Amino acid sequence: GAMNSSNYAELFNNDIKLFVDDTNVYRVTVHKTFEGNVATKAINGCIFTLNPKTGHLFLKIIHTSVWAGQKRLSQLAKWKTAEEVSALVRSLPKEEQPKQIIVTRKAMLDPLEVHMLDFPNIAIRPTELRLPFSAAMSIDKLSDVVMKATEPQMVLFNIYDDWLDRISSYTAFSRLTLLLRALKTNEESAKMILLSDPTITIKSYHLWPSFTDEQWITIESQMRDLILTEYGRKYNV
Amino acid sequence: MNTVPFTSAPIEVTIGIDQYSFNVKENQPFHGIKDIPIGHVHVIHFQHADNSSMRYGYWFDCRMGNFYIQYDPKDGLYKMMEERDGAKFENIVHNFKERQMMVSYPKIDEDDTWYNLTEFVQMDKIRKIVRKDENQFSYVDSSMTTVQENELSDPAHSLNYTVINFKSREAIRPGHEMEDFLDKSYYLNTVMLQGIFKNSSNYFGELQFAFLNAMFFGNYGSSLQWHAMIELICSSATVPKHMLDKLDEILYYQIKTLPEQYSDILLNERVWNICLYSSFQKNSLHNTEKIMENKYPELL
Ligand SMILES: O=C(NC[C@H]1CCCO1)NC1CCCC1
Repeated sequence: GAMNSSNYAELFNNDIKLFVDDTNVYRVTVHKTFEGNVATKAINGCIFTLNPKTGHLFLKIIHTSVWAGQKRLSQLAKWKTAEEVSALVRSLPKEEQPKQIIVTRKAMLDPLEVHMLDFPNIAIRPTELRLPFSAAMSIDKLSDVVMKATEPQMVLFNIYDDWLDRISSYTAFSRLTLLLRALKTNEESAKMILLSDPTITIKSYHLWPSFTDEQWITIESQMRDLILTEYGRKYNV
Repeated sequence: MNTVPFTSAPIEVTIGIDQYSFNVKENQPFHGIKDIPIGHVHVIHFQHADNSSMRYGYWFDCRMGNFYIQYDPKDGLYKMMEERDGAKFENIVHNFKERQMMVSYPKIDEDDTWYNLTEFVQMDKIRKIVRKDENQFSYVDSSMTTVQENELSDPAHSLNYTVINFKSREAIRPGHEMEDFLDKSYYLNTVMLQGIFKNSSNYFGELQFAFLNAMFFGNYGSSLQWHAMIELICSSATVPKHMLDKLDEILYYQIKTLPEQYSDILLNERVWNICLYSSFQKNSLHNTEKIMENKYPELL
């Protein structure tokens, strides 16, 4: 059934599974027209498809041309998401195909189920977890490849950089979810914490800075403080 | 003009004949039902006074043979049987009529209710849904499951309704996923109408039979089939005008006849709300919408 706090360790077992987050597929700027009406302008988006055990991120860039001449775009965006996830599964060798796909938003269930009818043994699941994957576009290198795209493109990343050399998938996912929750709550503050000490850089081949184990503990602390600082500023107490 | 005689009535029972019903006492001198209108299928149905779990009956058409009811004290039910000796049967029926030991099918001359509920229902189609080829009549009860229910046990005692599943390869053409899921016209018109049923009359007959099994036996799988066949039409943007107008008439009489007190177990809130207020056909079912809003506004 639903993925929740009670069945959380299942993410890091040896059954291939992917999270699919569709919150950055259809993105718009809202603006006034010359006549004083309101219009939208689409900008490039992305499907965020992540293996939580390996860190492999299948970032399908959604170019604004997809939307041209289409109606009901927020509805179409769920179906386009399901079409592209289905195409990704069919592109993988059988031994790499996921056993389960967990959608971050319940509105993705029917679209994905219908596109995956040919895969009756792949379980399509919701989650009770409130995951911060909307904040993926606060990772500079991911935002840059999305905004520069001139055509539909799939770009592969490991969202954990080399962390799995030193830590378990459980701890790597916890670190990622804390970083993305901080970036989601106060982007400027989170980026300042990550990028303040200029001596710690991001490797060309990485998304996050090259923190030693001790530095990660300090960073993790500063992120938890930010989430509680911001939760204080929000609710006043 | 047709008659279904009873050998006897050894156990107290409520007997239904189509939309009518009457109580028979244990060992009451009851010998059956006369003046049954020729031209329609009929259903005779039973609920035992000592055990309301025993809820069962027989679809028949008196044009297809001479049928009678006889209680079986071993299997503990009223069984339909065919009498092959025409002269014996005519002689039995004449005696029971002369002695006035039969109830009269109580049709009001003005009243087209039964025709309106069975317009498209044919015995030959019933006998394909309910498989017992050695009899010309068909047994249904409250507990019989559908082929679709048995997929999600005993196959020979099942209701062979046409399987409708909105999230099935049959319903969804490769490459037309969003189109076919949000607009079921291809599934309705190509797969179901052209492919399986051959015409709208057979589709309506199955829909009508499913509703009647739901209403008369509380058959849960029949109720599912009735609502699936409504939803498949209501969820199609492209439906012939004649089918929409006919469906409005069909549903109007079904809602009119449903006992008020079973509305809560016989009607699916989600399907009716979707069909009347959200679907492609939300504005096509004028008569149905009006009777539902006046009779069952709580559901809506
Ligand atoms: O290209 C790799 N990762 C994604 C890059 C693109 C921009 C930031 O990170 N890794 C390759 C380096 C050696 C083996 C695979």
